[PDB]
Amino acid sequence: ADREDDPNFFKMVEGFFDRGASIVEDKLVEDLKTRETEEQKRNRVRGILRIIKPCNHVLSLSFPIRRDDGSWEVIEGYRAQHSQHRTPCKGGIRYSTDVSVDEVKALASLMTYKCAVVDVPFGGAKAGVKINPKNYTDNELEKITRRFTMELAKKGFIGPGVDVPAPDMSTGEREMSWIADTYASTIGHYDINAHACVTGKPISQGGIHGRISATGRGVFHGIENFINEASYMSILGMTPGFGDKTFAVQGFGNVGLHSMRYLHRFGAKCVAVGESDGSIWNPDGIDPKELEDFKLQHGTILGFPKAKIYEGSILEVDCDILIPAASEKQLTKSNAPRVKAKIIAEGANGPTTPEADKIFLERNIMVIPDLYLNAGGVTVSYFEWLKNLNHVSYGRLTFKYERDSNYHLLMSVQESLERKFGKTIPIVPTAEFQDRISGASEKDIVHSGLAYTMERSARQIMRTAMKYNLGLDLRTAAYVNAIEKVFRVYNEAG
Amino acid sequence: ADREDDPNFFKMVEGFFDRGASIVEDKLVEDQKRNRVRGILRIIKPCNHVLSLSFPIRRDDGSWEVIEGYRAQHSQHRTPCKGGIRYSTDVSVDEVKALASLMTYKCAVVDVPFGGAKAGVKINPKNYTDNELEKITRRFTMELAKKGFIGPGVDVPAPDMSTGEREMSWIADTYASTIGHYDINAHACVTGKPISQGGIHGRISATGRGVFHGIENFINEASYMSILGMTPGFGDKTFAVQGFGNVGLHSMRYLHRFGAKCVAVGESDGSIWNPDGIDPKELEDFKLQHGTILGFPKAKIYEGSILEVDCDILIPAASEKQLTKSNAPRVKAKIIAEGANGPTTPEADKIFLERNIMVIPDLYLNAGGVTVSYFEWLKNLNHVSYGRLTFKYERDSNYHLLMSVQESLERKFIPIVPTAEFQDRISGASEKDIVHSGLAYTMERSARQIMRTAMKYNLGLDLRTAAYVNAIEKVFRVYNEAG
Amino acid sequence: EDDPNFFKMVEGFFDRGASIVEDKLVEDLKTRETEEQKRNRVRGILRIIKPCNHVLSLSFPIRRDDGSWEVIEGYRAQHSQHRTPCKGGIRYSTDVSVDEVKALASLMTYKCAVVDVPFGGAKAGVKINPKNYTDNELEKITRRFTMELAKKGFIGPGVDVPAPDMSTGEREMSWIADTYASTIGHYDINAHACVTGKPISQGGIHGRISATGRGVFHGIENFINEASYMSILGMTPGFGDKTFAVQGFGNVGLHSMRYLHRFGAKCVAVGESDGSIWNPDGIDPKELEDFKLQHGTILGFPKAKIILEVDCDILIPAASEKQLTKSNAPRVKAKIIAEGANGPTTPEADKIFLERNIMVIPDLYLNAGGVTVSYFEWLKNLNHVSYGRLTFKYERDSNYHLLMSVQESLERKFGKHGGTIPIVPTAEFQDRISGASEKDIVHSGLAYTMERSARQIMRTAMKYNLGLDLRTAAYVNAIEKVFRVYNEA
Amino acid sequence: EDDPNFFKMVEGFFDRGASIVEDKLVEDLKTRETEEQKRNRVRGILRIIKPCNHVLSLSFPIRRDDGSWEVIEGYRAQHSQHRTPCKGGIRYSTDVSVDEVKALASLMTYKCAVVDVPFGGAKAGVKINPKNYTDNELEKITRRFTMELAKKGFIGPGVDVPAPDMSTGEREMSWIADTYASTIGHYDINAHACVTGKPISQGGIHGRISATGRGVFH
Ligand SMILES: Nc1ncnc2c1ncn2[C@@H]1O[C@H](COP(=O)(O)OP(=O)(O)O)[C@@H](O)[C@H]1O
Ligand SMILES: Nc1ncnc2c1ncn2[C@@H]1O[C@H](COP(=O)(O)OP(=O)(O)O)[C@@H](O)[C@H]1O
Ligand SMILES: Nc1ncnc2c1ncn2[C@@H]1O[C@H](COP(=O)(O)OP(=O)(O)O)[C@@H](O)[C@H]1O
Ligand SMILES: Nc1ncnc2c1ncn2[C@@H]1O[C@H](COP(=O)(O)OP(=O)(O)O)[C@@H](O)[C@H]1O
Repeated sequence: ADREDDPNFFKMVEGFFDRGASIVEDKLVEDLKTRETEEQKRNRVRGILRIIKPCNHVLSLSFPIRRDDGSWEVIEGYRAQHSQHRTPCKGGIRYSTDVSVDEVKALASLMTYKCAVVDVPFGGAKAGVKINPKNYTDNELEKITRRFTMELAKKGFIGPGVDVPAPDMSTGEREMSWIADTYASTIGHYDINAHACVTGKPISQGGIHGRISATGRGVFHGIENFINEASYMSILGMTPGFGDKTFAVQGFGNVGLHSMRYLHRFGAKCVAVGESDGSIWNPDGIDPKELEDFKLQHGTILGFPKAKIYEGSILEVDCDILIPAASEKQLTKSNAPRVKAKIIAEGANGPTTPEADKIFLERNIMVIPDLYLNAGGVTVSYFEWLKNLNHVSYGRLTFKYERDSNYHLLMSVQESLERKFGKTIPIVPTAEFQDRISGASEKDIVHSGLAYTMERSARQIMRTAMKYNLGLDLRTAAYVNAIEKVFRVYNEAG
Repeated sequence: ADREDDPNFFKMVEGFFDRGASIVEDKLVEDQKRNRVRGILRIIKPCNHVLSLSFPIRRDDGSWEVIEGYRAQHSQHRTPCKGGIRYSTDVSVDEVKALASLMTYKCAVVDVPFGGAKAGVKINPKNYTDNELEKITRRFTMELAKKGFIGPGVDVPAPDMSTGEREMSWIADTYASTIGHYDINAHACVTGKPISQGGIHGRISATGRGVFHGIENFINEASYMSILGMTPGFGDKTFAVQGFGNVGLHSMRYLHRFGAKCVAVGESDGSIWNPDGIDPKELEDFKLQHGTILGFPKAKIYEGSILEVDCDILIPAASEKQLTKSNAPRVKAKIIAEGANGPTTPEADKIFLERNIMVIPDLYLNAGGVTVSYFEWLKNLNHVSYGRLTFKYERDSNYHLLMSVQESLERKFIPIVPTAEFQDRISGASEKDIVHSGLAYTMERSARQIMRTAMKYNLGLDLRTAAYVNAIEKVFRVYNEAG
Repeated sequence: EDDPNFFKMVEGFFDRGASIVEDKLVEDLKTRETEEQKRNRVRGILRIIKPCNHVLSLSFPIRRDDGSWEVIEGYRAQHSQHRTPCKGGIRYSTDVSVDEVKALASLMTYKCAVVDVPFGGAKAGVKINPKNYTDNELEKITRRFTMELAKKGFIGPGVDVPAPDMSTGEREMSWIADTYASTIGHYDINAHACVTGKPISQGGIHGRISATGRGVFHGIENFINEASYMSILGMTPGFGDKTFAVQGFGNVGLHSMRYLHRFGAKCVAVGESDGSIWNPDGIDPKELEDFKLQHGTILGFPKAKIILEVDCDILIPAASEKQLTKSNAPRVKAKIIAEGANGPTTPEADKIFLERNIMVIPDLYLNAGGVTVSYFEWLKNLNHVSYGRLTFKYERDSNYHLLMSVQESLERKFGKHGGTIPIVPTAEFQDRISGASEKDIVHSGLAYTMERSARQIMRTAMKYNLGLDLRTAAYVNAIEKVFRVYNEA
Repeated sequence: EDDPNFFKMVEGFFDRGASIVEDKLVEDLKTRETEEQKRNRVRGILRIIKPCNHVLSLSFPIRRDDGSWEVIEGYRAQHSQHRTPCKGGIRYSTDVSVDEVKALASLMTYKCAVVDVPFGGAKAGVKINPKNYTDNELEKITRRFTMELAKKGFIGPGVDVPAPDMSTGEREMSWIADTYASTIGHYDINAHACVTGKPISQGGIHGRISATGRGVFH
């Protein structure tokens, strides 16, 4: 089981909504410009906040599967659609015996608010199939995936304009490919956008370039947008920028490895890396390429030659930035006063308890919340869906056009200078620009789309925080920002 | 709350399936082979789909309210699904799942080609105005339609004791105006509709007439009656009805019409008794002017149920647990006719089997409304009332037959005219007569099917197990022969 | 039907009927509302019913056979959707207008309601004179008009089902169905139900050509067999010893004469556009039809002398023209006026007939047999089978088994002494069994429809104390039915 | 735009323009036809372009906030379908007429063609004075009018895309999109493209408020 399977995490998400809804309520009635009495206005605001909170639809399924040995098995599955204020719905599919209707409902609500902070036009959704994937062959997993897709499609729980699922830590790109293939072959055969019914697909099936590193890149951009803001950094007693900064990552998965790599690339020194099985530490620095290569040949980071065996988690290691990148409860009321980092970057869902949040606010520690920082994969999910709607890879028709314009601009500078100083002044691209031009592909535009989203959303969260004088309570600002946006869609629709 | 809201009634339905499935299992393999039979029985048992909804409603005072609702579709072996909608704070997902499964087996015993379904909206209708009940009904219809939980060929809802024909009219009107606007059969998305909206004639008494026909089919079978020590027919028979709603009143009026004497009538507030007989028209008129049957001049008051009154036929016509292990040995009736769902516990069933008391089960006896539901759905598909083009044709053929007999006899040797009863049948011929014949035929065919199933498995007076086995055999064959 | 005064008539008939039902509708309401709110609901619903809900005006191009282009103007009004699909004819005439198409659509709503045909009213008009176009150009106009209606929800088996008119026929209806089924309704299993009046080879129904005439007979028969209404007119029930006169010897007039004569009524006079004939001893319909088929006219008929004021019991205006006005209404000698066509009696003549105790059976009911059979054609196309196809042989065997049972029972009762008692069908029954086809079931459906609607109109007239004002009773009956659909929805 | 003389003006502008292009259009025809048949094609096509192809007149009920019912009269003309969808505003005014809606639809066809906007012209009018109605009643009118247009092919992302007017605004456009996406266009991924002039929170575009003024400058 994960932190996302924990019933206490579901109560947390509900509490974050309740806190945010009570803060926006008073300001929403003032901004209502409708020709109603003040009593009608408050009823409308409270009424809409009451509609937003619960999941609109939950589908429970029972479907048969014939095992490879010939015996039959009844599979139990569910999918919750929290909100339709934005269609289609969006959300992953978990294959786990630890799934429940309450999990699927809470994670669907979390997805609604996460999409709203990063301006992704989808309501939240979440599915769960109550099976342990380790107990099934690839053929049986395909049968389960294809039949589950069929039952969701017949009831409006999968479709390019209805609900677009995605993979999870328990599911992958091959299962997403089977979902799209089943939908396009049967229910969505007459739909030109049938392959946009699901994201996380392989590149050969309509997948998007830049999906594997989307979350890690989003964690970097999120830290970057706050670490370059001198107003927030002066409050933490630090200088802006990644230079002369130290960081520690708890969880060396795909998000842990990618964050570690991009922070290192910008001058930040990794002093410690934590894993499910022990931790490593080096105050002089840990190279991400050397550590990734070690883990790929030994299965673990334990025994890394250029680091010491640190006992337990690295949450209390002396660093500037702490990055919880694993889906588990890590920061609690007992270890929050022992945290030595000034910035806590949540690169996973729910690593900090509400009691730890309170301690961090008292200690002037900035927590960049999961609702914002863990939205990179969600942002590139949106771009994959758009790519399938577009029916073309990003930049396909404009890369060569841009390249010729760049050369024409450099030639114009060269000719103008030769004319001004008389007669050669060669104006050529740098080694880095030439490499960008030669290797120009879809991933560069997806990375750009993600960087712009994390930057625009960081400023939105900073503005929402300064409006309600929340200071370093970025989590409440992100929830208030999400609830304000969802409220306005319902209010202006009638 | 009702007996249909009780969690113990859900366990009962599950137990009836488990009992029936273990009995058919051995005979199904005869007709790797045991894996297919057990596998299909494992697929049949749980509900395939359950939809949970949360939808807003603006009250008449201006305030908003979030309404919680659900709809379960137990089976799609037959499409569309079919099942009522309950408006009650006592509804639950487990209720809606168990009642959907009950509807799959009930439809199968009466050869109604629908999978089972059931909906529930967690509200107390007494706390809402008619305008608010319309808002709830129309929004619930919209949310079901968008997810495949209402449609002429997908899922056809119906009313309940908590809902009526006005709500069904709103469902059909909302569906035909929005989601099903392009569907020629949009008005077939729901049954229990008023006549002005595509409803069928003969829907009001459908359940009551089904109870009468169900009883009549066993009461006129001398093989079953000799085992109970009785003569066939309703003549010289006595009966008692527990629950004087619409089913109890109709069943009382129909048995009386055929010679059976009503010795006792039970109600939620006390009961009345007269060994010489109670007239149904006199009792109905008394209740319509006083609100209760208490104080009826031609009967004596009794504080308690009539379940232990000396009679031949006992008719539990109210949806509540009445026959339990404590009062089952005190029952003096030889036939127990279940006019409501779940009035007898499994422990009482066992006592009745030991005492040679025949229990006509609810799965069969309470399927008259479900049968005429099928006919209303067919009427909306047909887009014409039953008999509209053939009544006059039949009348002319009958007159031509009588004229042929008259002419042949006058040639050989004489007015040949219809009887007063036949003339009245011809003159008053309307849709209700075809619906009544269709219901009587269904009840008669299903009774013989249940009798043959009971004789095939040597079940004797265990008609409930026979009805469940009959239903499971039919549902199994659809899955098995489809692949 | 092109006359603006006829549109004002239909509007006036609605206004008269709506004011009569208004008081009884509030009293019959069982809703949880105040009395002032219940009155607002009744007037509000009557205000919704009166005007046409939708009117579509079209402009579409046509390439003439000479190569030149022409812009054709057309319209279709759907008066009501309380019952879907809509139903109504298509007129090809330069005299069509939006007001015509709106008034005739409203008339069709009330006509469908009195005979329990579940369709809202509709009417289309294409502003062209069909005599100025070739068959190829008429096909082009028909197919393009069908396309423009289909794209806007003005034709479809479950949306709007058009029909022919006096200006249009079965070939045009066939082109409508063929255009719809080949393009917009290609994926519809019921595409051929998008229009009625089709030829038999295209899904048409048997019994369509004589539908109006059979309905005119059945409408008369249902009031003539009612002793209560006949005692008020000083007559005995039944067609025996009854005399009748028919004004207009077309398909309706001839058929009405043919069926009335078959039941004992004696035709004393027949009127035509060119003169009239008269014989108090009787005129044979078969002899008169054969004479007209070989001479083009009824003038010079040997068994008659060379008819609204003729002494008879039943007067049947069967031609679409103003015949009964305030000037000749006091000279009418008939006790029953059977309107076999639209608008033969003015409102002033209706008043005179009510004062003189003359029963006028209204066109809204009596001239609705064609509409009744149109519903059956639409049903036939939905059924995808002809009526009786699977049951004629079954019924025949049951009839023989019944006669055999009577024969065996009598031979058993009277013994061998006496002999065989053959029980065989009459010559008429044998002919019915041998020639059993769809038209016999369509004729049954029509007779039952007229019978049931006659009793409904009688009950409405008794409910509102209208007496012999059957026109107001038919309009009130139609408005009550349309109101109840809106109110209970 | 309510003035009958303005409608005659638009008709006169078309007649003037059509007579000028007529002579040059026959020369540019490269089809294998006779010169007389070439002129028949040009004049024939100009005769098709001039009138509105479709005009829908509606009568729909509305329950006022006081409980009383009111029958609302409305219309929508689609001048041309040479480019689909059609495009055009909705006016809420007691001064609207079928002739207004037809002339302004034709004006929109030619306006879209000069700015290479691929839409045919369209125009709607609802015969009501918005000042006499509450916001709740204006929402009821807007949602019911949307329903009646959608059922007859007079609103849809690929059929006819309405817009606001000086008498209507972004809240009404939001109600149109919400009604269409909830009922008739529920299965359409592009349901929110059924109308323009929407608020930003409902799919509106940035730069819409200053669009006419900027175009006047440009
Ligand atoms: N998931 C969402 N829920 C609610 N509102 C949203 C959501 N995503 C975006 N919005 C808001 O809807 C509006 C759409 O604006 P637009 O300019 O089209 O998109 P964006 O600026 O997000 O790229 C913005 O105000 C945006 O903040
Ligand atoms: N709800 C049901 N589930 C399973 N089988 C059914 C159901 N209803 C009917 N059947 C069976 O399906 C078959 C249909 O037979 P058919 O003669 O067409 O209909 P019926 O005899 O019931 O009028 C029969 O064997 C019938 O018993
Ligand atoms: N065109 C119509 N408009 C309104 N009500 C109608 C119309 N046609 C029929 N009705 C009524 O609707 C109801 C339908 O009853 P039903 O028994 O299904 O049909 P019918 O008896 O006409 O064959 C009847 O009360 C009938 O009078
Ligand atoms: N509303 C319209 N009606 C007719 N032709 C149009 C209309 N809008 C654009 N066109 C023409 O159609 C062609 C489309 O050309 P294209 O290059 O695809 O578009 P554009 O140049 O307008 O961006 C052009 O010749 C353009 O002038």
